[PDB]
Amino acid sequence: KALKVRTSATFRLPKTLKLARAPKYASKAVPHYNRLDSYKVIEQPITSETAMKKVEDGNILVFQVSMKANKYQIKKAVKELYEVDVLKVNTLVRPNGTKKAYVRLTADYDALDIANRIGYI
Amino acid sequence: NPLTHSTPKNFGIGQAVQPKRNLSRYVKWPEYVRVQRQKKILSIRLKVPPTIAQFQYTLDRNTAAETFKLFNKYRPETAAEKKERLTKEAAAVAEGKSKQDASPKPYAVKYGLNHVVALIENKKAKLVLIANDVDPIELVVFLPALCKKMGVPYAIVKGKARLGTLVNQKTSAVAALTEVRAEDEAALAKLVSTIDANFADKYDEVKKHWGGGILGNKAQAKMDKRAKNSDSA
Amino acid sequence: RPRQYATVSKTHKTVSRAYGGSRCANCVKERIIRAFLIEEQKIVKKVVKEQTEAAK
Amino acid sequence: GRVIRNQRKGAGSIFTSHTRLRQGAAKLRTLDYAERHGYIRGIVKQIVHDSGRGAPLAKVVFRDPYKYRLREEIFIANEGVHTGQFIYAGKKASLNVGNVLPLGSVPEGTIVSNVEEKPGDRGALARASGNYVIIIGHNPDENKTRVRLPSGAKKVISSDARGVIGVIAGGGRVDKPLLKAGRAFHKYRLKRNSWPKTRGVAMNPVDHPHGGGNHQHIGKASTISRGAVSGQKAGLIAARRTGLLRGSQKT
RNA sequence: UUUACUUAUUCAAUGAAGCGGAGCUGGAAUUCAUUUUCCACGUUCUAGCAUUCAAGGUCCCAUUCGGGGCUGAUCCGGGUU
RNA sequence: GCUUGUGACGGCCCGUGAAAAUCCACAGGAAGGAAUAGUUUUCAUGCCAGGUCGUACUGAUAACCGCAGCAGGUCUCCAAG
RNA sequence: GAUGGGGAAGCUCCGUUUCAAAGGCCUGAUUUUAUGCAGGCCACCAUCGAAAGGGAAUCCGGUUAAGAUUCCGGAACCUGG
Repeated sequence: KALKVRTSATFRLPKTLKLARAPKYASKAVPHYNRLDSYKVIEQPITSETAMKKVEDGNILVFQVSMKANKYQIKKAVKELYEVDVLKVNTLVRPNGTKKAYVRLTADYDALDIANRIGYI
Repeated sequence: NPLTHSTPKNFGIGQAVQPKRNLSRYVKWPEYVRVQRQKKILSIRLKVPPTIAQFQYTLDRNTAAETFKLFNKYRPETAAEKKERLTKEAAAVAEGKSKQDASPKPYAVKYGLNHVVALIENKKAKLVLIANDVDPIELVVFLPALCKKMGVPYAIVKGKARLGTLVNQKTSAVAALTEVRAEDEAALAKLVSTIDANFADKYDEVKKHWGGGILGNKAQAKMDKRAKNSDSA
Repeated sequence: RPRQYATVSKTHKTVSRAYGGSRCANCVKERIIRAFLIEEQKIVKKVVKEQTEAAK
Repeated sequence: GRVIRNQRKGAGSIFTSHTRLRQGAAKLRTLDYAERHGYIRGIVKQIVHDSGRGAPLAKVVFRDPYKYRLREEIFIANEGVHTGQFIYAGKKASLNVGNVLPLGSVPEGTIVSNVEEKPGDRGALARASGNYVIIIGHNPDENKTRVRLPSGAKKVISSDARGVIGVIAGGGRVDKPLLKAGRAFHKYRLKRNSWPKTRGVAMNPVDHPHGGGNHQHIGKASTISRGAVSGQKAGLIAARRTGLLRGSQKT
């Protein structure tokens, strides 16, 4: 009989049915626990003389954070651990291969009464 | 009625960007399409040997069904029925104590190129069905040759997929009967006679006839112009 | 600057006339003139050539 | 010894062509279907200079015969072609300069440039400034055309080969002495690095066949055979005669 | 020595688009009954425009809001040239 | 006046002096729409977020390269009377 | 500089659109609903390659022992939603 009309001078690969995967078994049989926890993003504070001057003056918290963290994790982690709101986060990798974070709280919170709550002052 | 006007456009060389047409002639097919298309092109521009061109001549449409009504009655037993007989045959052994002779003779279409060649050599064949579509042709080029020298009538019939379902397989490339029920010799005898006049009786002519050699439309038309132009006198 | 044409309103980037923000006032006039004269010349050639063939 | 300068050119490392500012591949239009039976009209948008050659190029614009598209062509401008002209490309196109016509469909004695020598090459011989082709005689049956090349050669090519009627713009570009080393510096800053040329006789024997010796001289014949190999072919290749050109071409 | 074919092999082009044969309408031919052709069979004063399965004609549907078939745009051969 | 930016011109070339991402405009008319009610987010105002790595210092008759805290070498910006 | 391929005994060489079935965006249809299914459009074509090329948008004042067009105060603009 008559063939199908093909207006083009080309012939391309037809679209086939592409199934998904759910083969028989899990890749590792145990999904990994959270690698970068809220307790691993933030290790410890910086209580240096320069850092402490910042605390009472600029409503800033100076923290030593994980090298693998970013500013979203730092903002969320400070909220979880300390029940305080972060206004901004500044990061710098220190010349000893570690990350320092300048965590500024909103005017609702004062870092003076929070720094000694942690136990360093 | 009056708001609709008549545009009709002019699709010639210079105006009216062309309409969509069927360019099926002008499709560059994948390489696998071209190679199989040029597979049969090259096979008919060449002088195919005389021991071939026994093929490309096949049992006609009229006698295809009549040949295939007879073979289809004696279909080889399927797996489902074979499960039924053995549990019945084993049961007949238990109390009937028959020496594996509970069921009667099986009547089925024979096949298999190693099987059929032995049947032809032992004169145990009376009609052979052969497929023309063997991709390696050497498997069958001798089959019309065995059948004549022994004296067996054969029918080169179209289709492995149709000789396949007769065997409940995909391809068989061969099919035959060697012993038939008493009520089908009347049908078999005249069926054998028909294929004789096509394949058996005409074999000693096709032993000297070549095939292919046909040219393309653009090249067959060329000789037509050349001959008739020179035909003027 | 080319990126700054995205934050600017439409009235700063085109003029009212046809082919407004793209073509000149006189160039738009030129193709206005040219289009009319030879869409009227074509229907003059169309009737002229049909007269010549009809005579024969 | 050492491989010589004409041997080092085939590595194509620093002896390539300079092609940053070259406009494009200045070819003819394609022979799809609308020229073999009719014509198609085109417009010249701009005629521009080409870095590397001394002949201007034209931007000829055509309408796509199969899509709502405005496919544009890069031709070598004929002297006389002007911006805003109309260009006709087909078999029945008139005999006017700027039109693209086949050799078998133009009268004997026609001036044609940008001429394919196999139908469909989109461009071939008579490309350089002030160069053209002339038809000598057609052979209608077993269709062929006899033409003369800018070198003065007679070449027979397929009757359906194409070519723009007229002569390439920019004729006489070489009648002006450069007068200066640095003028040749800019001529070849954009062509290729085949300038300047240390003489081979002003060399050392390791660096050239002609180098060495207490005086600057060739030593042996500078006329070199065809069968000579890479390294031996420096001088006057395959020369039939030499000296000063006394007499006519005698072709 | 000359010469002939295309499918092998070799060369070049395009997103493999108009190839081959024949057919509907004819400027110029002698038909010596009945037609044989070169081929004719949409574009050239002009730097505009040409895209929406093409508008029109026609046959259906289940009305609609519209949808489909043919034609407009000759047929055949799948050999991209 | 000095330095620097910019404009309109002129001279010069067998030299005529990059590419893309991106951004806008135009032609075109698919579709969507109005009355007791619709539409525009190329108008204005109002809301949220903007990750990663770098950032100190010298840049040279002492932080660079010359066996060194070496009369050598090492690209560039600003330039008072 | 992968790929499709072609060489090379071979480590590897050619070659970047090449004799590839080479790819993905808008809108629908159902709101058992995932996107199967209505459709049309698209033919370019891996990627790497410039802290002096191209390029969205931040300024002033103050502040340290040592940092700021990055902190602080004020006042802005851009992109995305």
